[PDB]
Amino acid sequence: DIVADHVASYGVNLYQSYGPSGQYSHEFDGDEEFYVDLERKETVWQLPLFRRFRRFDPQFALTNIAVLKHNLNIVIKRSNSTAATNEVPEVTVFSKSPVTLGQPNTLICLVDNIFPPVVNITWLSNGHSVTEGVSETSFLSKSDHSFFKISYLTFLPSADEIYDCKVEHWGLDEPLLKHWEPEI
Amino acid sequence: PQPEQPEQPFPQPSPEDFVYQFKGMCYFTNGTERVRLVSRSIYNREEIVRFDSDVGEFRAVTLLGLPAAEYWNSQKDILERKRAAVDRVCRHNYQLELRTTLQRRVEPTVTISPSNLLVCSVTDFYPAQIKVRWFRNDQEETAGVVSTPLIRNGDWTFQILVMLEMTPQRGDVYTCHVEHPSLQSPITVEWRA
Repeated sequence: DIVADHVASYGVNLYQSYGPSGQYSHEFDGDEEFYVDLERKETVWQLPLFRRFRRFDPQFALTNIAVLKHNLNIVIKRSNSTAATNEVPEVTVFSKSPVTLGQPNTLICLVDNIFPPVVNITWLSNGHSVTEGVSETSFLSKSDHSFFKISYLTFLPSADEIYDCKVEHWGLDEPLLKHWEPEI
Repeated sequence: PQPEQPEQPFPQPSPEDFVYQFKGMCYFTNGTERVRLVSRSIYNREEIVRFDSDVGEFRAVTLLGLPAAEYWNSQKDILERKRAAVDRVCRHNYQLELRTTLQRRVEPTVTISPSNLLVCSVTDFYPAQIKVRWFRNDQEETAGVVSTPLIRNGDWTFQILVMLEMTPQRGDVYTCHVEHPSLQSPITVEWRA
């Protein structure tokens, strides 16, 4: 319910027991600027624009995240181990641009209302999984404290090939298939 | 003057998962003329503690967050810091912001194609602020115009689709009119029946 011209999270910090896994990123106007790799200890920028005059100390992330571990465990005890409630995810697939049979494009699969931040978004060409030409965003924050993740698949539209966003997440009984075709 | 800054959390003393989040929001209006820093500690989905700079101290929000706050508010040096993170962390990154993100423009690319329905497709643009208009013979149509919500691609680019209803006939010329900051002058695309 807050009005502003631009909203940034100079600190999306996320730590959770399952794993344990965490994430650190900075978002600006609803877009991911970078994420910090928590093993390779490195800032991973999402636009080469930022890799021009700007860096960020990946150590700061690891310090932040190590604290979250500290503070999490404390609140687990304090809460009498109230576990997260597995919500149910909203899934779409659309193209990045108008589709012309024969001319290259990208499928965007948008898995929304994700909680907890644990999910297996995979792609499917004619029902055999594709792993090459894929790439996803990190977890993107939203103001009711769920998340969204977006996976991408570069493809050549042809009246021959048909695609499915297989999304695995505990909120669901079985893995969701959103399915997509070109029009012939 | 070189790197971005962030906000710093604090030490407070079907598989199951426990999640903790910390979001350091900044909130901008009129450039750097109105800036609000919030600081949200979150257990699963429950926001439990918060430092909102329009307030000047920590506050719990669920019972759970109370010890966390009580403690921090006592610690004089933390406030000291957290009070000035709206100048240390928010205004800073907006300056580095003004010089990158907030200068990057991307010209949308307009395409008209059949359903009788008719879809003007505005693909790949940034910033978010766009205005699309249909026209039936140099004459604004609004009653037929039905849009999708704005589509965030999350590769720093947006799209929108903007449909128009038209019972067709010969002669009739339909035109999609798109204005957007990337542009010196508006784009128009016509479709001939």
